Amino acid sequence: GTGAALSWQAAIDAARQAKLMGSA
Amino acid sequence: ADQLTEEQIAEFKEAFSLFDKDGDGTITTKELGTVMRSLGQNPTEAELQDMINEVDADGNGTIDFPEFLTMMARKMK
Ligand SMILES: [Ca+2]
Ligand SMILES: [Ca+2]
Repeated sequence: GTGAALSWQAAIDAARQAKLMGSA
Repeated sequence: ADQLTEEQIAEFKEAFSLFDKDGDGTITTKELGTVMRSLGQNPTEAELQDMINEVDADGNGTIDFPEFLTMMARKMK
């Protein structure tokens, strides 16, 4: 069923998390 | 997040820029897949490949600036 939107949002949230931390 | 604003547009661009690793102006399954894996999250590059194959407007297998800005504004307050 659903899961596509969650995957998109989850990636964005994690992506920004790394951005804020400045890791890698 | 339902109401549009400066932040919103800038937000889409930022997120977009992050995904477009190759920096070709578009996002690809491999590009995102890599970001999803590097982050340590569901590396199901298969799920995405299938999802992108659907939302892909041109059917090029890539997500353009508008699509991302849209599919992201679907819900989430
Ligand atoms: Ca691309
Ligand atoms: Ca497209």
